[PDB]
Amino acid sequence: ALYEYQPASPQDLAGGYTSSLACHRA
Amino acid sequence: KRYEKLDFLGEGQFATVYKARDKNTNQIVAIKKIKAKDGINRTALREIKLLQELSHPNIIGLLDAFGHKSNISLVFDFMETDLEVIIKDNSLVLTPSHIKAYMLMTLQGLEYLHQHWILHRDLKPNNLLLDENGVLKLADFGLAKSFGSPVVTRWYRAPELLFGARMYGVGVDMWAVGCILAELLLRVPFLPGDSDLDQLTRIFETLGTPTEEQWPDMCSLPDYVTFKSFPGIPLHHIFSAAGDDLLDLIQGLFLFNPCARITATQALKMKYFSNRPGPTPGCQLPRPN
Ligand SMILES: CC(C)c1cnn2c(NCc3ccccc3-n3cccn3)nc(O[C@H]3CCCNC3)nc12
Repeated sequence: ALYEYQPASPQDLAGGYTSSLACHRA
Repeated sequence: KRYEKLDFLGEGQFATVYKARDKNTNQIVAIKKIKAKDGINRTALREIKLLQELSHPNIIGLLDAFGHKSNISLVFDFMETDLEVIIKDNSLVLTPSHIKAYMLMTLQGLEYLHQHWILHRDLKPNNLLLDENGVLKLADFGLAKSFGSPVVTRWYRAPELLFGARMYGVGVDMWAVGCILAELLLRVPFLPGDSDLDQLTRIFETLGTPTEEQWPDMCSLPDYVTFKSFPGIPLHHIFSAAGDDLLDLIQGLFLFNPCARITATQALKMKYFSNRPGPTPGCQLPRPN
């Protein structure tokens, strides 16, 4: 049974915080 | 207060765990009783506050919390085993389907967790618990923290965390999910470091020292120390039994750029999971016996 999917400062950027996460959260 | 104690299971830094029975329904649960004058332990309160807001089959469910003055016990669902015991048992064979199933359950739980803006931050095989029906669950949310508003065992710590990242996203879980994956493929800790220097040394000797193209602004992390240019063993030499799709999944999880590192959703969308063979059903996953 094959699986199928179902539905900032440079420091933050280096860590993975892209300033779009906050906007999407807010 | 209606739970009877049956078996003692162990002690940790924060609490002691006992297998217990709900007298009203004869259900098996795990009671984590927290072992000054600051009140209830902040780890217990953190787990309570996070697990009250979450409900997914691949996240450990907080069922109750009771206690006396400044002492509290947390009632979770009872999990039969963890992924560390699965990996360390030489009598168990970890076929590609089994690895895919563990990967899929971990990533689905992580996708729900990250969608609700919570980072686990303590992902490792002993924190990936399995039950008698094969459903993996993220557990030990004493380190979990909400993310989005402007850590991890050393072996599974992401390089950004090892390099001092105060602010970070889903990658710090994703990297751990990579390491667990590698530990599933090798039956041995992929990057068993000693200090915060030796861990990065092993990471860079195995996967290659990242450069600015592979990880921009890597030098802006607070504890950033630059190592030597290690070529890094090719991924198909380390994981000689890994297929091309599995190698692509590993490469995505082990990208040094956390932004470029695949999130849980796009990891779930990789062809490795939709390729043949499909992940084995949870009821057919190996049991450590
Ligand atoms: C995370 C919650 C509190 C939970 C739910 N279930 N659960 C088990 N179940 C048994 C178990 C799970 C994983 C590995 C081993 C065992 N085990 C069975 C018999 C003896 N151990 N152990 C521990 O915490 C465990 C792990 C280590 C700390 N004390 C016991 N915590 C739990």
